[PDB]
Amino acid sequence: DCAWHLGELVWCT
Amino acid sequence: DCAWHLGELVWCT
Amino acid sequence: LGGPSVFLFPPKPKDTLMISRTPEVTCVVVDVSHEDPEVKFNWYVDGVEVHNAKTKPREEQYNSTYRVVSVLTVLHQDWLNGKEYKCKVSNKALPAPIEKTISKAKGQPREPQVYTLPPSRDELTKNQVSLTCLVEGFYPSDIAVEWESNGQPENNYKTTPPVLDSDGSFFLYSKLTVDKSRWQQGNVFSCSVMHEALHNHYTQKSLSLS
Amino acid sequence: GGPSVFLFPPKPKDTLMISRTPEVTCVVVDVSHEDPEVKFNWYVDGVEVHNAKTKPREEQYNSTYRVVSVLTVLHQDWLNGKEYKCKVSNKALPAPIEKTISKAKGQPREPQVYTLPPSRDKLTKNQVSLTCLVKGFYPSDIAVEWESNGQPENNYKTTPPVLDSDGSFFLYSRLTVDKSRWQQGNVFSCSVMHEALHNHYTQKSLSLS
Ligand SMILES: *[C@@H]1O[C@H](CO[C@@H]2O[C@@H](C)[C@@H](O)[C@@H](O)[C@@H]2O)[C@@H](O[C@@H]2O[C@H](CO)[C@@H](O[C@@H]3O[C@H](CO[C@H]4O[C@H](CO)[C@@H](O)[C@H](O)[C@@H]4O[C@@H]4O[C@H](CO)[C@@H](O)[C@H](O)[C@H]4NC(C)=O)[C@@H](O)[C@H](O[C@H]4O[C@H](CO)[C@@H](O)[C@H](O)[C@@H]4O)[C@@H]3O)[C@H](O)[C@H]2NC(C)=O)[C@H](O)[C@H]1NC(C)=O
Ligand SMILES: *[C@@H]1O[C@H](CO[C@@H]2O[C@@H](C)[C@@H](O)[C@@H](O)[C@@H]2O)[C@@H](O[C@@H]2O[C@H](CO)[C@@H](O[C@@H]3O[C@H](CO[C@H]4O[C@H](CO)[C@@H](O)[C@H](O)[C@@H]4O[C@@H]4O[C@H](CO)[C@@H](O)[C@H](O)[C@H]4NC(C)=O)[C@@H](O)[C@H](O[C@H]4O[C@H](CO)[C@@H](O)[C@H](O)[C@@H]4O)[C@@H]3O)[C@H](O)[C@H]2NC(C)=O)[C@H](O)[C@H]1NC(C)=O
Repeated sequence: DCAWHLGELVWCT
Repeated sequence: DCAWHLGELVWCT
Repeated sequence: LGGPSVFLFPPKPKDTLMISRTPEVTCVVVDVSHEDPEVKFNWYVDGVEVHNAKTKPREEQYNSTYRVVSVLTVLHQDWLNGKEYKCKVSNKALPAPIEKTISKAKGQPREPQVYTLPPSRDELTKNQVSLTCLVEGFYPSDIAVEWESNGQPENNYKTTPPVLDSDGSFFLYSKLTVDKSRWQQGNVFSCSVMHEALHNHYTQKSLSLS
Repeated sequence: GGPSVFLFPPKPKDTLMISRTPEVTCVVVDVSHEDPEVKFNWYVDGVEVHNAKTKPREEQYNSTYRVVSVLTVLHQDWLNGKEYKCKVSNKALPAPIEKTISKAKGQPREPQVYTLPPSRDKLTKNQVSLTCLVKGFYPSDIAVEWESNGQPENNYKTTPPVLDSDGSFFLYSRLTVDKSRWQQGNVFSCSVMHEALHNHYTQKSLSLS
């Protein structure tokens, strides 16, 4: 899964 | 009136 | 050396706020040489020379210098009114005397708004809980924040330094950590705050399980 | 003496977002007009690296220059704890100055994020305070922000990290909102970025009932 912050990519596992 | 902190006098008005 | 250096310290906020305490201004002189250990202190309160300071015992620092200290007792009201305390240090190793000044931060004092916030529901599954005390809208930043329960001080807390708010005042948060069982027992914990702008320089806000 | 060296880490948000590029910065101050030539040697765990770039030279207006080398780091390399070393050489230095930076050592710890609503006494004013407690995290490198309905809420102040009695850190973020916004049932989220969180991110929300 991926984490997004205000439409910007944070990180994926 | 007076204000006390852990039995110690703080101040009076 | 390059001659002595002077550091001038204000009284402890709790000492200026409690009538049962004695506040003091401290003039510290470092890099005092063994060849010229003699230090002359001149003290001024709003330019008016005062003669009641006391010199603390001379201390050897073990780097071939001495630490010479003069302490001036201040009146609570004088410090809170904004009087400037000046320390003038004279020594043979200084080309001219060093003068340093201290006083309370200028600006209209503002009363702190004290709010106790209970632990979040998500934290009520942990061994310990966090009790928060939000202290906001105060001026100057000089404050004392403590915690008690059942008339006894609760010492397992950490207070954040004051943060400058967008309106020119300050805020901080104090966090008390307690075992969850102690919160579940219905024990009442209080947040005591000391500030010049509070009625009688004191306020206490409580919280318990609801 | 001669020049002075300051070596800076990447910005926490840059090491935590794959969409950002972190960098280590080696700042040289008090570089003289007579000897402006500065030699930079960079090391990542003692291994010399050759891809740093020198920033344009700046005159400081105190008769000195500010010479800067920037080294781009890999996100995982910084987060793994690699040491970045900057070796500065200049004619005015008796011997080269070597400075080091790396992430703070210690087992990283996951932050516990708790949003705390305003007090009953706070609800009789023009604006209310929404709190975000971030605790039990290690190292202190973190990014804390606020949003509402997909838009950033910029009227906040975050306390610096405080060292807790268990060796971890805590901080509080305070968002100030108009009382009516809160009373109307609007959702306010506290976003937190930290290496020890799943995908370096967590968001916690807060609303009235
Ligand atoms: C010889 O030895 C002295 C050191 O004493 C000890 O022994 C040596 C050998 C070592 O073991 C030391 O680690 C040890 O300290 C040196 O004296 C120090 O000089 C420096 C300046 O060169 C002083 O620094 C200044 O400190 C101010 C704050 O000082 C308070 O806090 C210190 C701890 O953080 C504490 O050590 C001090 O005692 C002092 O404590 C306060 O005292 C008052 C009155 O007693 C109390 O009311 C308060 O509660 C105390 N507060 C606390 C926190 O307890 C800074 O304000 C100041 O900074 C400002 O100025 C500088 C310079 O302009 C700026 O860079 C800076 O940004 C800022 O604007 C400054 O850092 C230091 O305090 C001295 N230490 C002592 C104990 O006096 C001699 O220098 C050394 N000589 C040589 C040649 O080596
Ligand atoms: C000539 O001029 C130089 C340039 O200064 C500017 O111009 C002069 C004329 C004046 O107008 C100045 O006011 C103006 O700033 C001077 O350089 C300065 O030298 C001193 C040392 O003597 C440096 O101090 C060190 O600063 C570190 C932190 O520095 C960051 O933050 C500063 C603001 O807070 C900022 O100005 C700096 O640029 C720097 O910024 C970071 O840069 C990186 C990379 O670019 C970024 O990624 C970060 O995001 C930036 N962060 C911020 C906050 O912006 C301190 O860490 C360091 O302290 C430590 O070491 C000292 C000494 O050991 C300890 O006392 C201390 O306790 C601590 O451990 C130190 O204070 C200063 O940064 C220099 N300024 C610049 C712009 O480089 C020269 O001094 C001057 N020469 C002479 C002879 O006059």
